[PDB]
Amino acid sequence: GAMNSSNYAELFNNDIKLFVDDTNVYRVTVHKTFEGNVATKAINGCIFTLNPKTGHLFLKIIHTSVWAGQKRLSQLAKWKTAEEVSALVRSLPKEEQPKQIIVTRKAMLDPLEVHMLDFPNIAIRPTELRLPFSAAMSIDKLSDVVMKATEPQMVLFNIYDDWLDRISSYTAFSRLTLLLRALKTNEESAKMILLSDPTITIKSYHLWPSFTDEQWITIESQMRDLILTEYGRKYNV
Amino acid sequence: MNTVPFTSAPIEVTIGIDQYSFNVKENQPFHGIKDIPIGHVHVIHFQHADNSSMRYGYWFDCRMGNFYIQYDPKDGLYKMMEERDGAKFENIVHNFKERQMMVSYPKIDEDDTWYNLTEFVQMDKIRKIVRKDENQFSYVDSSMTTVQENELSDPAHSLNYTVINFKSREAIRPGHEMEDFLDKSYYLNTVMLQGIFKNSSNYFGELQFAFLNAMFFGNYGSSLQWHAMIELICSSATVPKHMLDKLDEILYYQIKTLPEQYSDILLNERVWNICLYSSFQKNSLHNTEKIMENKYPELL
Repeated sequence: GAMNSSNYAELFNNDIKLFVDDTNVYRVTVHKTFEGNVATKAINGCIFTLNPKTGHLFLKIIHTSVWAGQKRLSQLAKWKTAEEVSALVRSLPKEEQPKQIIVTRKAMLDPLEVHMLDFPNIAIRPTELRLPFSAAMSIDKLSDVVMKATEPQMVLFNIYDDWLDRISSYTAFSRLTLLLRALKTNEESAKMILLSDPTITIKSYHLWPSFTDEQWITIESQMRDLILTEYGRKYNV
Repeated sequence: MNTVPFTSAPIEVTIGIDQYSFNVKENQPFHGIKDIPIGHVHVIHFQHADNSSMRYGYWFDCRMGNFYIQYDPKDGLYKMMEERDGAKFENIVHNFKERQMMVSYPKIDEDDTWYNLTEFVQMDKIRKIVRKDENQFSYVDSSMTTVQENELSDPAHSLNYTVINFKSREAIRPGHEMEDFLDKSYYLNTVMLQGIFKNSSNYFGELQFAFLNAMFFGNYGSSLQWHAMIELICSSATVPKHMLDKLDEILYYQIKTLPEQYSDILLNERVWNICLYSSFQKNSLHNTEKIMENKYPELL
């Protein structure tokens, strides 16, 4: 069934599963034409496919060339997603193929279902959580690699850097989703919080600063404060 | 003109023949239905005054033999049976008619309704959906489940409709995932018409037989089947012109004939709104759409 607050700990059991977020697959800028009409221009996008237990991220880069001469691109984007996720599963050795795939948007169920027909024992699931995976392009290193790509390309990352050496998956996922929720609500403030201190660096093989344990507490508190603030502004409360 | 005599009517029952029906009182001297038009299938069906559950009935064709009804006080239902002794049967039938204990199949001469609802239904096909090969007629009731239903318990009592499933390998060619799911032309025309049904008439025949089982017995899996077959056509961009015209006719008479008070369970809101308003064939069912709107604009 759908994934929600009740069955949240299932993400950290030993059943391999992946989240797929398609929100950054089909990205456009909207602009005016010489004649005064609106046109779009597509930029490179990415499928965000993430094992929430291990942090392994399969960042499939969607090169603008995919869209060339295609109609109904928003609808195609969902099938192209599903095609690429399916090929990702086929590429994995049997014992690594997921038992579940949780799609963050319900419109992905049928496209993925159809593309996964060869995998009847992989359960495709929706979720009721409002996960912030759309802010993934707010992670500087992920947006850089997407925007620089000149062809389709899969780039593998651990989205937890080395956190699991010291915390659990559950705590690692909660940090991840708090960082991304903040980036999503106020990117500028969020990034300020993360880099304000020049003496805390990002390792070349990491995405996030090398905070100590105490510095992460202060960070996480600052991110929570940011999120609560923005909420009263939006709603006047 | 053919006759289906009844031995007796021991229990108070509502008897239907095709779209007609008559109330019969316990031990009323009712002894058959006469003047049944040759050339079509027919269905006799029953609903006991004391159990408005389990509507049941028998598909038959009088060209395939002499059939009569007989109440079984052990199994508790009216059973269809074949009389092989042709002389003993004309005898029974003539005597009952002389004593005028038989109702006449009440066909208005202007009325093509039954023809229209059974145009493509052929007894030989029914007997492949309802497998009971020692009898030339087929029994169906309210509660019989379909082969598709069973997969998701007794096979001898199943309705072996052709399984249609839009999210199956059968329906979807590898490499044409998106194409085939959005445009079911290949599933309809190659897989189902050319492959399984062979022609449009057997397809339309199963579709009409499913509609009738839903209407007459409230058989839920038949309704599921009738709706699937409609949707398969409406969701194909490429359908022969002759199939579309005939479909609009088929559905028109089915919608026309449905009891008005049953439209809530027999009509699937999604399929109908998708077929009539969203599908490739939105503009190809002019009569079905006109009658649906003027009779059930609520469902839409």
